[PDB]
Amino acid sequence: EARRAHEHLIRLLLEQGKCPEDGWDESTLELFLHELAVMDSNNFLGNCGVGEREGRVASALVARRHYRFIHGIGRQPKAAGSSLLNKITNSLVLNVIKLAGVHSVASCFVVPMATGMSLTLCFLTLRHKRPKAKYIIWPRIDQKSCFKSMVTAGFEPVVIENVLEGDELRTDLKAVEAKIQELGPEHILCLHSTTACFAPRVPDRLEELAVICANYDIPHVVNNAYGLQSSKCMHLIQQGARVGRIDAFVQSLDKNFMVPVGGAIIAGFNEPFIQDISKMYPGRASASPSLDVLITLLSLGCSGYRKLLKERKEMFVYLSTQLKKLAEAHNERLLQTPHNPISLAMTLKTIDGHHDKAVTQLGSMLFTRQVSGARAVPLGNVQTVSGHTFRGFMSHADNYPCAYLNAAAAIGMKMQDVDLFIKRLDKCLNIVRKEQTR
Amino acid sequence: EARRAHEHLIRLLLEQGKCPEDGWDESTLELFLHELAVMDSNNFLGNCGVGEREGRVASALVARRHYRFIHGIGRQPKAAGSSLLNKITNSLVLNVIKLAGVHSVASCFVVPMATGMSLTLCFLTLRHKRPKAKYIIWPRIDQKSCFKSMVTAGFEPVVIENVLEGDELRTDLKAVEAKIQELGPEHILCLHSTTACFAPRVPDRLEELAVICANYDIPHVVNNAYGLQSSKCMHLIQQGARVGRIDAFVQSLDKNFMVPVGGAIIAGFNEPFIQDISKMYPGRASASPSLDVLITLLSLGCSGYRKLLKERKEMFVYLSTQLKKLAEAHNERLLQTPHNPISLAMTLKTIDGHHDKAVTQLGSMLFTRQVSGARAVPLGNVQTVSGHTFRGFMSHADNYPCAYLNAAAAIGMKMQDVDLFIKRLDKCLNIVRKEQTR
Amino acid sequence: EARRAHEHLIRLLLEQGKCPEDGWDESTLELFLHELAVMDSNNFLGNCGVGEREGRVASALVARRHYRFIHGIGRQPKAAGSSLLNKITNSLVLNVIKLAGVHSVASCFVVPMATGMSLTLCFLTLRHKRPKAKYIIWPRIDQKSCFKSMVTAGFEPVVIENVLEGDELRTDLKAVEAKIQELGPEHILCLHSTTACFAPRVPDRLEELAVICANYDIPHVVNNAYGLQSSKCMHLIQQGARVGRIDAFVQSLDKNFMVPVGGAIIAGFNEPFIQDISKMYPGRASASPSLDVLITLLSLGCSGYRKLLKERKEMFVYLSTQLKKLAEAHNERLLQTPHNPISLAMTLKTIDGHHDKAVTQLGSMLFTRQVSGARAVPLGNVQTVSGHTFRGFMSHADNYPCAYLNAAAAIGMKMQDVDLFIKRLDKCLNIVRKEQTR
Amino acid sequence: EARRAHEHLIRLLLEQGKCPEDGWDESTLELFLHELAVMDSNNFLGNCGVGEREGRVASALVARRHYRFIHGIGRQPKAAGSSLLNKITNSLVLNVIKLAGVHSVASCFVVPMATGMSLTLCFLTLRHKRPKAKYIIWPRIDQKSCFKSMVTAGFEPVVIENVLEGDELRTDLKAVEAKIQELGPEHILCLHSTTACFAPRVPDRLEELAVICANYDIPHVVNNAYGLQSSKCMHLIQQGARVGRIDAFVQSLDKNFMVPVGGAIIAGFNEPFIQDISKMYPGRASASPSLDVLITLLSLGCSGYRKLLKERKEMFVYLSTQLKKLAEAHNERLLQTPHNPISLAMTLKTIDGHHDKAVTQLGSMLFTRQVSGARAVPLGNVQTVSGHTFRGFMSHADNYPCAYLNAAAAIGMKMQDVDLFIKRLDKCLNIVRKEQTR
Ligand SMILES: [Cl-]
Ligand SMILES: [Cl-]
Ligand SMILES: [Cl-]
Ligand SMILES: [Cl-]
Repeated sequence: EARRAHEHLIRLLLEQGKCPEDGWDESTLELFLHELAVMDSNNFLGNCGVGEREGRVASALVARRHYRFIHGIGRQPKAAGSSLLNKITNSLVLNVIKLAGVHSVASCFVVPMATGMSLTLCFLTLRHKRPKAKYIIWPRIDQKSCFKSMVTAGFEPVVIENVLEGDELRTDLKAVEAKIQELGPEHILCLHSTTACFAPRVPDRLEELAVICANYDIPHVVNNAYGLQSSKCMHLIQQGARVGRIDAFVQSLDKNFMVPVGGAIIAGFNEPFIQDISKMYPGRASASPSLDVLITLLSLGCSGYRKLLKERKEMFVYLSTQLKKLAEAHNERLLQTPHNPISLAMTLKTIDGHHDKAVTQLGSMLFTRQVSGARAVPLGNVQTVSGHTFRGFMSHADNYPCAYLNAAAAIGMKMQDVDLFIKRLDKCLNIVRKEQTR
Repeated sequence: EARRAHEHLIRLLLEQGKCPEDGWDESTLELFLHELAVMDSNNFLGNCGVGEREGRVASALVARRHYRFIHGIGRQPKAAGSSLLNKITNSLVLNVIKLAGVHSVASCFVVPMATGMSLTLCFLTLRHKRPKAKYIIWPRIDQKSCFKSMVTAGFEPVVIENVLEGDELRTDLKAVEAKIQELGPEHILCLHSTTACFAPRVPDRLEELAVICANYDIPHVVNNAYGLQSSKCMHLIQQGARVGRIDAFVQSLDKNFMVPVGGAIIAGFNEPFIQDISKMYPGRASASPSLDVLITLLSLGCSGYRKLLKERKEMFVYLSTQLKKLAEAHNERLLQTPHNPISLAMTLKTIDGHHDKAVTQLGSMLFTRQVSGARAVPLGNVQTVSGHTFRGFMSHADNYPCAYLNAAAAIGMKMQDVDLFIKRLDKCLNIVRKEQTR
Repeated sequence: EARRAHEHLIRLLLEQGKCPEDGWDESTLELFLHELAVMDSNNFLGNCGVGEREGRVASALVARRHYRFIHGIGRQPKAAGSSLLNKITNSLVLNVIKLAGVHSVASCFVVPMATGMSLTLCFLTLRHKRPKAKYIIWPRIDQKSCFKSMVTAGFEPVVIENVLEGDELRTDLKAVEAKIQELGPEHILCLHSTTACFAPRVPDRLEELAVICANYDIPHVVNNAYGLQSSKCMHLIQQGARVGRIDAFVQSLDKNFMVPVGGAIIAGFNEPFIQDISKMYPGRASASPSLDVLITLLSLGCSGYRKLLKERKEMFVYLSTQLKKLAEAHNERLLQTPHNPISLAMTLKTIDGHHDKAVTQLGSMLFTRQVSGARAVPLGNVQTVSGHTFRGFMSHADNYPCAYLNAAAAIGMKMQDVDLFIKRLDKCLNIVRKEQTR
Repeated sequence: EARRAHEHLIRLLLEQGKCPEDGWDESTLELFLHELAVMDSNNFLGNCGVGEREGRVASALVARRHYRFIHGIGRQPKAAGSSLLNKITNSLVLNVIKLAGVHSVASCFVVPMATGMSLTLCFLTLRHKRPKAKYIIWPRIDQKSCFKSMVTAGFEPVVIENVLEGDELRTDLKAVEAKIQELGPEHILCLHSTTACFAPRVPDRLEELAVICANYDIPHVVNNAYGLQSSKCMHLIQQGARVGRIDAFVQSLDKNFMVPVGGAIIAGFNEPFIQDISKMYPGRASASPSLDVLITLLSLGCSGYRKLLKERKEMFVYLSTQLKKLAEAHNERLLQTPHNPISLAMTLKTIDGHHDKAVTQLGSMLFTRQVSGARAVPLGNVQTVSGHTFRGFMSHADNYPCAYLNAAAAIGMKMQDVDLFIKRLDKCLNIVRKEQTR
């Protein structure tokens, strides 16, 4: 019987909480969602509501687009279907974290805030654990949201400059320890490290930082914003947890799962602590990020997600081979950034140094040609963000040797993304050089 | 011409940013949304994306249900359509705040966090303005999210007990000032007052608190979670701003606009300050709450929203008349709470005092009968929430004179909500009394 | 339990096949549709298809918009869900025919052809019953589809001119009988009469025609295209069946049920005959009309449909009162057409007779002003349709005394339809008269 | 600019009426559909409607699922958007007919009836051209809809038995001519031939029939129900038109385009004649089939459709290779039917002849195992359909030599359709043989 086959799939999901190997048909998915929504009190046929939060909906377009899930999520029930939705979604995500390369993950939850505010929530929770602490030690990465996250939480970021090793910018482990000793471990809220990042920065030395955190008894929060899509980044987290201390790692829903911006996952190795972060959240929250990742994971299944991850690696190879060929044809080179598995950079030395803002102009030319996501990084940008002045802003160092153009192979990239980029970049560079050579 | 008529409506919205008097047809609305989405780079036909946040979507169900808005909202652009969506939505909401009764509002923004976290954001911003402050003075209201909001922000709530005046619980203005003097104004982050609330508590004495805040130079943040739907609550805020100091007022999207849980509006009278709160938010955020309230307001228009507000007042009268008749028929009474325009309470003295947990049982019986939102409040509940032990928890006082049942006429209530509630309550009370009388 | 309440509604529908008194919520409706679609083989999870009609769908937009019903309808099964959909829909429609005023209806079915082709199907079936017959006797009504229906079926229409009685055009019963006698009853395929029609024609004298058909042993097919919405029209059919012979009556889905054009209902009093018409249909047919009327009737319920019918009568009174006031203010009059319960006409004598095509111009002016559905009927139109030349075409007579403007109160009409029409008509008439009076 | 790129695609479609080489994004498609719907009067913001067919819609679910196209299609305008929809759709389909292999097609139109009723419409039109004719000469194919089509139209089918040539059943050209001479050409309405059909019948000898029709001056209507997906079938039609007479060819929308059952395309080589068939249709008709094929073709583009056609050929090879291997492993054989490009048959001699209804049982076993579309054809079925008794019904001959199982590779078939079929068939045959061998 037709209906029993759908029931079987739904039952296997409910009982184990695991991502199905193969993706569900849309029919099964919508049957499931409609069944869950029926469980929420706002949807009961016999319901009468006499409170201030009844999940009433004025617009049919709004009700429908959300599959009639109106009550949001929490951490007798007013929304039994939404609670089941939350629980299942968190189970699927824990599973996917394991699939992605952190097999020893203990606990996780979706929070419908993006990664910056999600990091803030971790810091807000740590405040109560460490009431003496005022500082967050942070290996520099020129991205405003993660920097702000510390200031928003009410802490003083201690910016640790990176080391130039060949073309790569890497964790200055000695500088990290020197600041710990200077300021006093009891005065440090946590170390706040970062995995996936713009080349030529690479993921932080998490093994070594984890040892430092263990030894000094300082919490360690990892900004894994877009590292979940990378088995290399995820292995770093796993290894870090094996050899030292990692208290939480945070990742974007949109960047790793191809869903709208708005949600993140907070995960860790100590269940009581991760639950403490969740409990620190005041009030109900949007169910929309959770619904998006639930639909996506059930539709892809383990196989579909694994396929995307494999395809990302394949596209990274393709982008790298194509960008290196282009670069060399224009007497540039691909920066040597073997430790960055997602992001890469070619030099822009041939257009830089003419005192004409050509590097910045190139970024603009790419944008006008409907290339999104490229970063043309010039030398000497100065920018002040929330009390800190960054010299060499965009380059994660005060004195990076050259200007460069940064592109990345993130999950969902297609051959046409690479091919169009290369075609357009070639044209733009030819235009700039023509203009510069009279 | 057909198309020009739609264009006219869209143009009038874009140019002025005001809520249309009469609601748009769905056709016009969807034309508009499709046009905005086209403006976002992820939707360009000629786009190639080479970054880590390209707004790629794996599931067609996810893409469609969000009208192809994937990039989220912020405070060259990657998402021009989403930015316009954000700007328009905030304009419409400012307009509606004026319509609702705070005509002098200067600035506001939708934040896709619910009201508890939105209050936290206000507190997080005030930390930087007042680095010496550790305390938040807070007239007691037994609701976990707003209490937590203070603790989550990293501040110590100073719980001010309420005064019993007749049947009402009201602001203890003398106790508020005594704590200000005891602790020192410079040590107070803000006063955190509350408008709409469970009867028999009533909205705080905002005029008087505003004078206190002005005189002591202490910020004043108003928890207006579900007060926007009440012209009486909104007038209180307006008057408060006229006679003293109010720095921010926060309201729920779901409770005042009949949309899913997940978003709130932060509003105030000083544009630089409100903008400072917005700037304190790290990173991009979900566009989903904004889209929901945009669809809702364009669909209702000013007239449709005004109608809902009028209907709410009419339903409050109906609920009050019906509940008083029921109460008196069971030898109970309607508590005299004229200062609460949304929430009301009947006594439960006839079932209380038998040492059998009958009051709590009644709440359970109502819930099992698909009555949502009623609160059966017994005497003597003790609960500890985030470091504070509340005696008489649920009753907003240690020693409220009697047990009671609390129901409310919130926006969107229907006659059947009242009628079914009354029918079911009558039956439940008859059952309990039968059991108690052997 | 929430789910059981939905099940109860679905079970009551499946067991009895009756229209629910009150309309279902959308949630219940979509649960039901999803459950039915699951029953169709194209939707089985374990299905493999090795035939030429597997219900495969290339576009997700197409699959979704049809609720995954792909197999169409017929009169072991490949589409058990679609067959149930067909059966239920026909049951609901039979019920509604009774509600609408033909209580003695025996059998009916939805056919996804519009009313003209549906009449053709009746004629095609009668051919086999009456192989000697070549003629269809037809009281004139100037509407191309019903006229064509006879020619398309391969029969010769015998056009019976109407009688002028006061302002009304009515059935010429003597002319009908004279043609029967002249041509011979055995040579007449059927009499083809019409109920709802453009004023000042009125519904045919069905009682008297039914007696004629009974006495001469000639089938009687009633064109009830838009009469189902009228209890007066429906009573005429009922009475006709009581006092004489009516073999089939046909009505539009779109005109009586506010759904897209495309379907009709064939109904009658002799089940074997109505089933013979259904059996005459070759092959599978679209399920889309049936799905539309099923969704509509379940959503309205008996109460919602009854309400629309009552509202139509109320709007007819309003349109008549408003149009008479307008007419008289312009020195015109409302034609006296008490026997037409839907359609009415005001005279246009004041603009006619200037040899300037003013009547036709008025129709054009109304159309340019976004008035749809009005008919400005001039004198002296000659048009040939499928072998017959109609003099006075549009007026259902060769020599109707005056030009007129025809408007109607059909199901779903709103006060604004009347008010805008009246406002626009007033302006147009003033313009024409100004132009004509130099 | 983003919007201009969509406009470009829409403009190129409107100006030329051709299928885009590459498929449109959904965004472009929905923009286009919303724009067309805006053009229909029921959707005008300023519209007032005072007629009986205003396209009013009671249910939002119905309005939305049809993209607000309510007025249907025809052959001043009430539905300018629907008329454009009809015109464009017919243009795209003409284009696709050329792509599919009838390059010389002159005219075509979508009719929202399935293929049986569409053939009826052709016959109904021919009646008026040939008022003396009563007979339709028809090479036998055991399919009820196409047989009925002739009877429904009011004509007497003259069933021409097929010739056994090897394993194939083919057109008996001599028998066709003998009947023409016996009955008289002037008494023949048309020859009604068939292309795609169940093996071991093969497509009719259209070249030879076309010569016969030309020479005798008898119209020729081709039942191309599921031949459009086959370049071999389409070439036969093209060649037939080149060497003789073909007046119309009819094909299913669902079987060739992977859309819901309900529509067909009537096409031919003489524009006035094809237009005469269209003009014979009385009244408005559903727009739903046209919308489905429009969405499908714009979404696939020429490339996507070409790909499906290529994939069908590839799947036919796979099905044939797999079914032959299975058959031979069970001591059966694949019937030699090289002239049938879609349908194939393996023998069932090993289970036949035990007087136990095993062949029919096998069909039932396959059906119970969720194999759809297989046909287990036994010897000796007698069935009477609309006045004709077919001996050997299902086998297209009175005395086909053996029982067989018929499977087909139609458009949209997947490898899993073949693989599951083969796995299930193997099991079923093993079960039957076990039962038969005690
Ligand atoms: Cl990797
Ligand atoms: Cl109020
Ligand atoms: Cl009536
Ligand atoms: Cl082929």
